Amino acid sequence: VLSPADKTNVKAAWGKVGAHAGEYGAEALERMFLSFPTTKTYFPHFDLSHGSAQVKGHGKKVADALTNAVAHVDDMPNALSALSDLHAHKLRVDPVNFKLLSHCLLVTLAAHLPAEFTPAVHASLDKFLASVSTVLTSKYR
Amino acid sequence: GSNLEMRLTRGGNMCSGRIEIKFQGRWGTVCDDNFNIDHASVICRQLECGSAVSFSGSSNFGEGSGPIWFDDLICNGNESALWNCKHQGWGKHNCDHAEDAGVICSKGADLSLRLVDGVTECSGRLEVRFQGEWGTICDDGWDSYDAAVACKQLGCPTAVTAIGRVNASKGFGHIWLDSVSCQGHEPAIWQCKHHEWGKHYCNHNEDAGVTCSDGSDLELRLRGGGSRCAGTVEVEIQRLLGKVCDRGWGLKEADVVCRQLGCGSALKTSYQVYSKIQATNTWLFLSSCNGNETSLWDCKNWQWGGLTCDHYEEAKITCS
Amino acid sequence: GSNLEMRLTRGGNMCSGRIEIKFQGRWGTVCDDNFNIDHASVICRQLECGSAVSFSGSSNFGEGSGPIWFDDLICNGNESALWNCKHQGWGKHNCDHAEDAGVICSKGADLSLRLVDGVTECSGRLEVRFQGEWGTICDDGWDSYDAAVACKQLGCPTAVTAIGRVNASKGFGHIWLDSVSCQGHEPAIWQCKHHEWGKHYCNHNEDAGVTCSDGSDLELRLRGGGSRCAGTVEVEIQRLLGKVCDRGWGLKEADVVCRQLGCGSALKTSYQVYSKIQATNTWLFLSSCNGNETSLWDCKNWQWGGLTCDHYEEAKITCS
Amino acid sequence: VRYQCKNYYKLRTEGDGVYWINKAVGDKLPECEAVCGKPKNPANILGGHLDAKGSFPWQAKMVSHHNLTTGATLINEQWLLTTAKNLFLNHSENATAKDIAPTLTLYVGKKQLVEIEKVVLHPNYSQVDIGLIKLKQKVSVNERVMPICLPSKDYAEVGRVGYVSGWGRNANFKFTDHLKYVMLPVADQDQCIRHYEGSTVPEKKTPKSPVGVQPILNEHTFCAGMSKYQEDTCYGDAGSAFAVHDLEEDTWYATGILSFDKSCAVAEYGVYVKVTSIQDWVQKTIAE
Amino acid sequence: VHLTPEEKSAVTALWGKVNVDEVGGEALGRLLVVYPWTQRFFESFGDLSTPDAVMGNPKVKAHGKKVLGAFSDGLAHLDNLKGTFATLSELHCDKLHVDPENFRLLGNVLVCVLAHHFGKEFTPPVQAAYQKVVAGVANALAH
Ligand code: HEM
Ligand code: HEM
Ligand SMILES: *[C@@H]1O[C@H](CO)[C@@H](O[C@@H]2O[C@H](CO)[C@@H](O)[C@H](O)[C@H]2NC(C)=O)[C@H](O)[C@H]1NC(C)=O
Ligand SMILES: *[C@@H]1O[C@H](CO)[C@@H](O[C@@H]2O[C@H](CO)[C@@H](O)[C@H](O)[C@H]2NC(C)=O)[C@H](O)[C@H]1NC(C)=O
Ligand SMILES: *[C@@H]1O[C@H](CO)[C@@H](O[C@@H]2O[C@H](CO)[C@@H](O)[C@H](O)[C@H]2NC(C)=O)[C@H](O)[C@H]1NC(C)=O
Ligand SMILES: *[C@@H]1O[C@H](CO)[C@@H](O)[C@H](O)[C@H]1NC(C)=O
Ligand SMILES: *[C@@H]1O[C@H](CO)[C@@H](O)[C@H](O)[C@H]1NC(C)=O
Ligand SMILES: *[C@@H]1O[C@H](CO)[C@@H](O)[C@H](O)[C@H]1NC(C)=O
Ligand SMILES: *[C@@H]1O[C@H](CO)[C@@H](O)[C@H](O)[C@H]1NC(C)=O
Ligand SMILES: [Ca+2]
Ligand SMILES: [Ca+2]
Ligand SMILES: [Ca+2]
Ligand SMILES: [Ca+2]
Ligand SMILES: [Ca+2]
Ligand SMILES: [Ca+2]
Repeated sequence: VLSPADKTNVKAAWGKVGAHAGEYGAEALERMFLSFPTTKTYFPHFDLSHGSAQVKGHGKKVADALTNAVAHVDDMPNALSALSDLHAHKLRVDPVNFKLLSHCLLVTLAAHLPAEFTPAVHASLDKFLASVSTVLTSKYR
Repeated sequence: GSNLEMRLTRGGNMCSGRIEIKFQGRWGTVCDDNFNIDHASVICRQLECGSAVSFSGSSNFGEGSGPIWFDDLICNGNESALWNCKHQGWGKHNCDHAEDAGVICSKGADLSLRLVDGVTECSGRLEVRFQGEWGTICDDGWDSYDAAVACKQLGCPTAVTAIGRVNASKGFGHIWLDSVSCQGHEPAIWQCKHHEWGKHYCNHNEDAGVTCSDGSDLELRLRGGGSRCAGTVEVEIQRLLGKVCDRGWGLKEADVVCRQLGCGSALKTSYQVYSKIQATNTWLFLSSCNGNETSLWDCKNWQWGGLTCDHYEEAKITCS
Repeated sequence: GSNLEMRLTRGGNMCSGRIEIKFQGRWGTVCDDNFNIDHASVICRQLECGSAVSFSGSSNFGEGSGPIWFDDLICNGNESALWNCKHQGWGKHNCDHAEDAGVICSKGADLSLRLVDGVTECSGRLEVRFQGEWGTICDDGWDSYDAAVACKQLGCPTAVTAIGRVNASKGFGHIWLDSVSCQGHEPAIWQCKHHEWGKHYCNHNEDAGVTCSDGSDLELRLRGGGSRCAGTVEVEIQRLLGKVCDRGWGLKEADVVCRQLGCGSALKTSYQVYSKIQATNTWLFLSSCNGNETSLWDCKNWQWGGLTCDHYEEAKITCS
Repeated sequence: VRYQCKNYYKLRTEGDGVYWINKAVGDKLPECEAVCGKPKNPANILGGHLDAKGSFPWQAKMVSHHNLTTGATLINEQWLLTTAKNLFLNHSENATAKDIAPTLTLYVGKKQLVEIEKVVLHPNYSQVDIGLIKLKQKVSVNERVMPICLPSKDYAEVGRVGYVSGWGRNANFKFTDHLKYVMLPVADQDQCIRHYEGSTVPEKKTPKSPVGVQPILNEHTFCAGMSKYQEDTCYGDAGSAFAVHDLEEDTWYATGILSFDKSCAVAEYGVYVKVTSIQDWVQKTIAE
Repeated sequence: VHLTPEEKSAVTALWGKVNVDEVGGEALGRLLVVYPWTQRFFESFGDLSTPDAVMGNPKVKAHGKKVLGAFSDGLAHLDNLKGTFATLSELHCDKLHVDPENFRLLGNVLVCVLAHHFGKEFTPPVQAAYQKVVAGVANALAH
């Protein structure tokens, strides 16, 4: 659960992510595809090579979704309702892939924001990504 | 009445907190249903706590215990006590204890505003005092109307009222106000619609500020480009020299600057460098300019400082 | 009473068998619930039978018959009798007679170690005798210290002790001993730290062996490269041909081999073939070693046989 | 002679077992039934508490056709309690219990696969998220397989800590390889409805769940919060019993059956349907 | 599965610059902070409530040093991980009753710590290699 301190840390961390969110998300997608190739089975229509324009655009979309979730941290299920329906029903993405993507997002943020990735901020961002994943994986059946 | 005693619970001081009334010797709360500033005025005047700074209704002061006594209180403001509004019964309510109404009263809140760490007495970080301790304002939702209200409230020029703490660092301590929604006409910054006091997820990097100026000490120029109107935009605001952050800096804002300096349209968002310029750590951040503005100061919500232009360059330009 | 005679029934001799305590004029057994080496050691020191080789609770020693006196005991190891731990109550239990606990003690044990299916009597698959039944040892946690302890125990020149069965096939029977952790000073392989006897997570492909040598019969040459200092690494250990597997075979081990043969450092783990060479079933495996060693035998924990280099390739070298 | 049977079982008869004509009942020849929730080695899912000792013999691992592991709870030697939402995985909303049953796979003990004879859903399974699984033959009760007992009391009083074992997903959203359990305290009911719905009054309730989906909250459910270590139950833990250890008689009771497993760690409370509410129905259903 | 020579070289190159006296303590403290149920196993380590208490704990630092030493030993023996981690897996399964998913969580937290320490030098390729390493360590240390 996201405590007010956790929401504060997440808001600050994503604020300093800032305009680099699109390429942070692209890097996280690249990390997920390399480290965990089983996640590539959900993108059979993407060029999954390094520096792929399609992967870059989808990372931009993912990070925009995460930014909207941070902006609506108190109403994330309503912010991600369309994405929850999408991932859970149309794409049928298994939740383990969501935890893998959350880990790769955390690795990207650690590699790109080392000064601001404190253990408290690491825990807060992990909790926020867990909340996003749970919202997106809930309607999964 | 004559035997009804009410109190304010869990609000810092005795003039703030949940509205709790004693009836049949039981302490019970009041709904937020149909609760507005008139009920808060009745309550604050009833307790001799002054005027009503604010009201709240979602059990923000904690969830109360006991029987909810009132649900739909119709108070027009001039009631001697809360148990004089019409309501709809003594204990009749379609409520929970997440709907307890609380109030914040004038003599308890003891509010005042000030500007700290700015280049002038009328610029810098905006700090509001709530219940005896000073705190800052989150810049979430802080815009030109908020700044205008704050500048008229501190009583010094309201001709141009920018946002953003000009060079002030982060504040310390509490952050009191978040998402202040002023229309520009409110007497003070706490009559405006805003989130509850201290209820936010802001850090002190986000501290709100204003730049109160009588449209006379804002100077803009282009330096480093070998002509008066082709170069890097150098803004001087109350003697503080800075630059424009080129985030959201297209040819619309560029044309606005060129018109302000009087050199036609903007041909290029870059310039042939003739000379170097001084390093200035304070920045000007334009949200979005329509394009037809007579001067850059008339654009909507231009921060003068308070943000970092780290992964963006300074706004350069070449007019005609 | 302090007159509780305890015996071990149906275990071959007096120090091995199923625990059985006489109290209240009747002989009763002990549950295996929370039964570990501590209870075994307590029972073994009760009969002055030495240390505890192992414990058993699957009624392998035979079905019990009588009132189960003990069910759950909390023994830390140092007790003056089994009726001193937190036996959670006398006579009360939740077992049956098939759940009774037995113990094998050092005095009554017939523990022995032997080498089978090796090139010499000093090498082969290591086998350990437990209650008279010969089983094998899993090579998990089997290192040069365990191999040295085994070589010292069996008795034949222990100057060079290598792990891994030499050309030996999968053993059969039980896997009595797993994850042995000797420090090199234990008199025998069973005084070391290891898993509970018979309990393991391995198969007979992982069967541990040992190679005991004085170092005179370990030869290592390069074949197929024309030059004496180029080719595959061919290994002669006890007149047995063999080649080094290249798993965990970097340039450091390559230059160790080059220095052993006396051709400086290593250039590449590949050679331009000059002549065909045959293939040999047994492989030398190099976990890791520092690279400054004057000989390949002297660097730590090299396995000779006991694994197949099928997933990996032969180890090659071209020295200078 | 006297009829007595082995461990984990109690003689089901009227007068002793001395007999072949019995002087008490004649030629009844009693059969002995298993034992309510008395695990050989009792205990003392995002979080930990690895079930190393097999402390929850009643827990069953139910896998659907499309390989989503869920939970079930042995209530007697032949029947199991689960949730209706568990049985309806990979099935139409109009699917019957006749064709749900051949789809399911059930594991008790270590991996002991048990065939399912029939599945019966609660009549009001939209409000009472319960389904009953019947095995083809009675499972053999041992130190790893043993029914939990259905409570004679309501152990759902706020503050009670029951042990929720589970086969569901973990902190990596991976179905757990080993059975786990958490020690969850039952929460204030009003806090739980207010956390999920709006204000515990029907005209002001709103879909306020911190997770996308809404639990089934009514008079037949209670809620247990996360433990002291912020660990809860996640997907696949539904159908697992909120086992309560009654220290008076040292017996384990299925106080609730986990209905809402979508509260992995975001929603503060997992919603358990009260077994005391469904106890009459499950008894009437075992009867036939 | 066998690790390619390039992946092994990347892993070794990045591990050679790892501060063993600090990285293990950082990883264990971050594990305790983010997954607080792992503090259950370290109640003997003293105050572990605040993140600053966990990261400032001398016992957490020493035990993380031991854990990172075990990681280094498994790195020197990547091709034989079940043999090198047999004793530790037995300890964690029987003496400690640590859930195997905690090993995977600590591996992920270690990868996060390595990224936090090495910035862009922790490329997605070397992260994939280290994910293979930590998965092998966790699988060798489990069941
Ligand atoms: C924090 C976690 C995640 C977020 C915020 C997220 C967000 C998004 C967004 C914004 C889109 C764009 C779709 C649209 O705009 O209509 C999308 C699409 C998609 N997502 Fe995710 N997602 C997440 C996790 C995952 C994971 C882990 C996977 C697979 C391993 C996945 C698989 C997909 C697929 C296959 C699409 C379809 C894209 C296409 O077809 O163009 N998502 N997601
Ligand atoms: C994932 C890789 C891990 C490695 C390589 C590792 C390594 C080690 C080592 C070397 C020891 C010392 C053994 C001894 O003292 O005899 C140890 C002990 C221990 N480990 Fe781990 N560990 C890992 C994961 C974990 C996790 C995730 C937890 C808990 C959530 C944990 C809990 C413990 C505890 C409680 C001890 C004993 C504490 C003590 O001796 O003071 N370990 N581990
Ligand atoms: C922002 O700029 C203002 C104005 O220059 C600074 O205030 C000055 O502080 C210096 C001390 O070095 C005094 O000598 C001046 O008299 C002050 N001027 C006024 C008008 O107050 C202020 O310190 C700066 N704030 C920062 C950089 O945090
Ligand atoms: C390992 O090698 C030894 C030595 O070559 C083999 O032992 C010989 O086996 C043959 C039969 O194949 C006998 O005729 C010899 O007398 C044996 N010699 C010795 C010294 O034992 C042994 O069989 C091999 N192990 C295998 C192939 O598993
Ligand atoms: C049960 O699971 C199977 C396999 O996951 C589902 O079959 C898939 O359905 C989707 C959606 O129509 C198709 O795109 C796939 O091609 C199907 N895969 C197959 C048939 O192997 C099935 O729909 C599920 N049953 C439900 C949801 O009622
Ligand atoms: C600029 O154009 C906008 C329409 O986009 C209009 O609303 C505004 O009044 C114009 N301003 C001036 C100064 O003409
Ligand atoms: C090789 O270096 C190690 C240091 O790790 C040292 O202990 C050993 O003695 C050295 N060996 C030789 C032969 O120099
Ligand atoms: C479920 O898993 C089994 C094997 O575990 C496999 O044979 C089957 O195809 C899987 N079904 C689906 C829908 O994934
Ligand atoms: C289902 O609901 C009805 C009325 O809501 C009730 O009378 C009936 O008992 C319920 N079913 C069971 C099995 O209790
Ligand atoms: Ca209301
Ligand atoms: Ca009302
Ligand atoms: Ca802001
Ligand atoms: Ca037992
Ligand atoms: Ca027992
Ligand atoms: Ca092995």
